[PDB]
Order: sequence, then structure tokens, then C-alpha cells
Amino acid sequence: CDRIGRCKDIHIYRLVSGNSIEEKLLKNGTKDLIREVAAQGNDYSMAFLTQRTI
Amino acid sequence: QSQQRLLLIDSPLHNTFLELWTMVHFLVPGISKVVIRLHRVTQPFILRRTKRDVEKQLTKKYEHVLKCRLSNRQKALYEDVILQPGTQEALKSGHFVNVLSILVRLQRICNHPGLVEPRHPGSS
Repeated sequence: CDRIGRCKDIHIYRLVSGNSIEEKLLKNGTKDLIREVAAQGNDYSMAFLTQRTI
Repeated sequence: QSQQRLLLIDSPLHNTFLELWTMVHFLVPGISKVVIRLHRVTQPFILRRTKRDVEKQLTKKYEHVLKCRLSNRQKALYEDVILQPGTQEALKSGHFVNVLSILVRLQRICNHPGLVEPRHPGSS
């Protein structure tokens, strides 16, 4: 997306639903990588549940 | 047969001096604290720069995050999803990663009720 808009003052707009977990995932999206341990029963991210609730 | 030569490289390796020496030799055929001395030796023939030049160098990028509330249908679907047996799954009851990913996907497609709830005509 940045490559195609390589120059000429490109404008990027992002739509995110308010008061939803989408904002939490946007601000913090590294959880997918932090849990790169063996799949099929990771069972990690205990404290990160606060984002799903809010 | 050429009187001059020009080479383009993205970035060379720090260690493995063999490659650097071979490149310097093939530049011109007239040659037979560690990193500091290596850079000092490569002073006469070197021209490098970093991306710090992009500052005010016509590189103008703009990003605007626009917040948008949910519709009544969206609110209803969200309340329904969060208020379901999945609550226990969200509380890390079993297969935590799987149920979390499933709930995230559901809430993601819930950004438009027409996707999960396809409005259809009321035929008679």
C-alpha cells in the first residue's frame, strides 16, 4: 500500500469500530506473535484477557 | 574492457573480511577497535548514508485514524456475542487460543450485521 502510494503526499484512512476489541487489537496486535509457542494448546495470554472484555 | 567501474550494494557484512577484500581487489587490480580500523582502511573509497536524510526530503506520509460508533444492530449483535456460552471460553475454560481466535474473528465480521445476519426479503 505504501509502495503503490510511493509519493505525492498519500493519505491513509483507517476505520475502527469504537468501544470494541478492534481498537485493543489495533493498539496491541503483537499478542499473535508473543504466543508463537507450539500451537494446539498454547493456553497463554492470561493477563491480556482485559482487552477482550473491554 | 573498461576504464571505470561502478558497483551498487544494499549493505555489506561486517565480519567475513574475505568478501570485502575481494570486492576491494576487483574494484581496481592494484592490490595484493577492529571495526574502527576496518572502517579507517576503507575511508579513501567509500560513500554511505543512512535513512536520516528522509526528514523533510519530500517524504510526506499521512495517516488518520477515524473513530466510528456502532449501529443499533451492531450493538445488539455485540451484546449477544459477548453474552453467550462463549463467556466461559473467553474466561480461559478450554482451548484458550482457539476460542479466543474464534471470538476475535466473530467480533471482526460483526463490524457489519449484513455479513453474519443476511437481511432477506419477506416473501409471501
